[PDB]
Amino acid sequence: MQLVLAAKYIGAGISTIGLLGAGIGIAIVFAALINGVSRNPSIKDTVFPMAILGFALSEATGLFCLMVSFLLLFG
Amino acid sequence: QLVLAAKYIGAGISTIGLLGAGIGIAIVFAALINGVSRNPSIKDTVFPMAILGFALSEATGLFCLMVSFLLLFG
Amino acid sequence: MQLVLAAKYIGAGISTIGLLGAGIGIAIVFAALINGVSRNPSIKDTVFPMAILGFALSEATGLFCLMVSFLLL
Amino acid sequence: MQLVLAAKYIGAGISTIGLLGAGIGIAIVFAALINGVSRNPSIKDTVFPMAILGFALSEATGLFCLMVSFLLLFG
Amino acid sequence: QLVLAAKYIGAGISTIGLLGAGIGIAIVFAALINGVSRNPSIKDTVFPMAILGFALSEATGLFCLMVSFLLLFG
Amino acid sequence: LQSTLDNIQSARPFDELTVDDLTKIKPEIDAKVEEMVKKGKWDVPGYKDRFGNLNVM
Amino acid sequence: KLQFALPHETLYSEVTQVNLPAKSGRIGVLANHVPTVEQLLPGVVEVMEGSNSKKFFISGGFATVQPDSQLCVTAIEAPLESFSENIKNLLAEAKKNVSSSREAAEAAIQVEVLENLQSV
Amino acid sequence: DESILLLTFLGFTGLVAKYLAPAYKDFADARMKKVSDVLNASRNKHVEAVKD
Amino acid sequence: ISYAAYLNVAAQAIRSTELQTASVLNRSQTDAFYTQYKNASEPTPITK
Amino acid sequence: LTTFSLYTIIVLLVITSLYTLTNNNNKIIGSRWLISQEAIYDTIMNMTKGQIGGKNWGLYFPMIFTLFMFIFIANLISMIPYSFALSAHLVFIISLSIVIWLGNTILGLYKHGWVFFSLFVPAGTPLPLVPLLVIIETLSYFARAISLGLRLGSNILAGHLLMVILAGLTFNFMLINLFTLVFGFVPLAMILAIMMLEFAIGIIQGYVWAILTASYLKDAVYLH
Amino acid sequence: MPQLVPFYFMNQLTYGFLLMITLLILFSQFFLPMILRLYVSRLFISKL
Amino acid sequence: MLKRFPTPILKVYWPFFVAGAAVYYGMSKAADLSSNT
Amino acid sequence: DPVSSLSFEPSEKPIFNAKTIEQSPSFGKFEIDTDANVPRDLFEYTLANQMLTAMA
Repeated sequence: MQLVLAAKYIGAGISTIGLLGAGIGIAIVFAALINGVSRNPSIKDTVFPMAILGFALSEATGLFCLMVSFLLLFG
Repeated sequence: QLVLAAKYIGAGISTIGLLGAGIGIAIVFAALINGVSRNPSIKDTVFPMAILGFALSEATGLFCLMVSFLLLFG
Repeated sequence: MQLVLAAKYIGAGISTIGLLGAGIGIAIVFAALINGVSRNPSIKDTVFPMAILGFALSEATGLFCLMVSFLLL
Repeated sequence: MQLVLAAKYIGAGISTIGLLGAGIGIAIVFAALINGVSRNPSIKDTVFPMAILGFALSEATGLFCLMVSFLLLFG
Repeated sequence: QLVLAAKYIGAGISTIGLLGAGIGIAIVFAALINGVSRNPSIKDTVFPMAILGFALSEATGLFCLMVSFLLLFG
Repeated sequence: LQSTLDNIQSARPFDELTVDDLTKIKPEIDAKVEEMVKKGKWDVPGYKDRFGNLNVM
Repeated sequence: KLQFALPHETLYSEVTQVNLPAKSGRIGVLANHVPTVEQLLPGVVEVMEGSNSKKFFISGGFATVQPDSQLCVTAIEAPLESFSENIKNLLAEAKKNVSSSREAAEAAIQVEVLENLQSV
Repeated sequence: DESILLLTFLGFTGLVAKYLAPAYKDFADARMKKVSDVLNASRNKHVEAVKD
Repeated sequence: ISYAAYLNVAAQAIRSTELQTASVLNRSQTDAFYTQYKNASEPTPITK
Repeated sequence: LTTFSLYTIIVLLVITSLYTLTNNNNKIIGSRWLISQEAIYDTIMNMTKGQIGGKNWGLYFPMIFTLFMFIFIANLISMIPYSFALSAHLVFIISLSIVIWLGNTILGLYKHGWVFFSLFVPAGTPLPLVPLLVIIETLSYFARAISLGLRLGSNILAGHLLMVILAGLTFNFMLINLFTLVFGFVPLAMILAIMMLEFAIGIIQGYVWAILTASYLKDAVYLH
Repeated sequence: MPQLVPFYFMNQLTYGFLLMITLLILFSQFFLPMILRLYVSRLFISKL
Repeated sequence: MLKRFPTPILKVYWPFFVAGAAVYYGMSKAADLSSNT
Repeated sequence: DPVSSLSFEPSEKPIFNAKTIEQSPSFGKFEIDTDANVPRDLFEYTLANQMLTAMA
């Protein structure tokens, strides 16, 4: 009993690790956005929605990690 | 029992694999933004190239996720 | 009891790790801001709103990790 | 044996970790492609064979990792 | 006594969370030195912004430290 | 032509009018729509040169 | 189009591939390229229009791909073959004398050109 | 539990009505104007041809 | 030394032998003496 | 009859009104609501003309448009705090994806015979690693079967599960000591920020669906 | 879990796939060509 | 209001329809297999 | 400027400073360097290039 509950909690912790990579990923996209906009002065009107797409996709990987963490934590 | 505990643990370990894919996707999109901002004009050719690169980057993460699920459900 | 509570304490420690990614993340956004502004000068007025947005999203990932720590506690 | 069967499932999980590296790797090749082609759009045709070679090799390291996971799972 | 043992283990693990913020801090200040050396004169505008980013990144590390202390004190 | 000027002047739907009435005065509307459906296309060429179009890429 | 020019002679008036040595190392331009500005360093330059390739020794200058795809190359003087052994020997002697001797900057150029020449 | 979530949703629809709804009104207006202007231009255009 | 002067010295070096024509050599001649001025007052017209 | 069945009916009735009660009688000018679904029409027109780009780009435009709108409406319905998603059954979203993947393979075989498999050698590469480049292309090709569905399902499911957990957490926050009642606005504001984010990732996912099954059809309709 | 094991999969899939074929036909034949009519009507007036 | 036009959906959506039927059948067996556990 | 072979019109032109080159609006479409002081180089180069032409 105790072991099964414990195991679930440990495993959830391991799953939390996955999220860090998505976090850094998001930052990288935003860094590129800033650098691009400073580079062009004018790419922004096209590029800004593109940047939002990239953000979401990077984020989605982190979402998968989180949901697996919840599946182990809550059951 | 021990085996069932081991399933829950095993799944957690597999979840670590996803982090690399997350970084990977970002790198493709960063490159898209840099390429687009640098030329302007390359953008229409490059947008499908970027989508392809995204798909492949995501795929390695997905394999990690499916292995995680396989251990989780059993 | 003892074992389950033990696992919880351990799990909490593990959860701090997720936050580390956010720590690097926040820095990257601000680094980009500083580079952009120093390069352009005057990009700043458009860019400063963008910087706040990027910060918030980066921070949010760390918050999720943090809340998992709290759940384990 | 509960202990042995557990060990297989644990060990399988551990194997899975390697694959993250290949994931980053694929993106790195693609990034170079985007920047390169941006710098000279006519280099694209020369580069595209080189690119497919690079994709495959980076992916292959991931494949080997995933194989070891499956070997622990099913043998 | 397993619970008391576990507290001490948990504390050890918690230090790992801080490391990323430490790297982060360096990255902000690196950008400052690079930018300032490129522009010369940008510095007075940029410096409030830089300090803001520096603090925000640090605050994440503080959270990790806080969870360590929270375990230690209970 | 004088009668025609007055008729064109008094037949200005410059406000608004049903597209069904435009189908009624010209079955060319439905004909082109049907031919476009037959091609599969939903792009109308010339439409975009004096009416907008949202896009992303 | 490719403008390859000297004050008194315009050698070329886009030309398929051009390979140029710039204060950026060496850059090759083929068809469309992003519209650069590059300082040309003293150089051995190859210009290819179709498969035909022509080899130039160039005194440095400026290179600028225009956003209208005109590769403006401006340089003070250039062919490789006309510049090309006794001349190198003489240049070595002159380099040496100047080496001992603004005279420092002159000697730096003498060494640079002598090496670049020595390459051919 | 979920009534807190309902407070969040009410705030969200409030935020939409504050910020987005005048912008979307303006967007819709802008497009209508352009269509109408094209239409009345076309009306003028054919009337010109009669005079010619 | 100025960038175009740097290139100039290089051009002169390229004009260093018998494998080349007179017109280059003529382009490698210098006449003028830059007539320094001040105030009206003229510091000496030192050779260019 | 099931909850899921009731929400499929609700979706049918919503989508019909956006193409009916959205413009009275249908005039040239076009009523303010139909301008929205016009701009959407165009941004998917220029996207799948921007992808598949055949003479049959518009021939697969109804499928790609009703794949947009389905996900676009069902991630507004799923954002209502007392509504149970169709995507909460992942198996339906994944089933739609597998259907599309199979409808790509059958289309690919139909359209390109036994040289459909020439898709899995993208380019000539050194001959002893041409077979390697078939294996981890086909592996990635039938990764397309589950990737497209599981992305959308997981994002929506995880977002709602996150929100419900945070709502539950702020419930128990209002059950700790009275110092939490003061300055307890900050966790409510956090749920608001996440609630804004889940709409963004739901509309983006409808576009991501429709770009990915435009990319897969770009491959499937025209070989390589 | 937020429900992840029904046994109602085939029930679900029947109503699900029916809704897809319904919307596909409904769009394709009805709602899309009346939009193409708006485009064409505006352009036919524009063209004359 | 509405005016229908019969847009091609015949052999156009033949691989799409075939896939739907196959999955419909396969999910029947899957539903039966899942109602056993 | 020798306007025609029978005329000459005295003519002038403005030499563009390196500061100008920096702040030129389509400066952003000429880019590859920032570690080379291309304004400070190009200014010098065109100081002479313009001057020679004017003299000729």
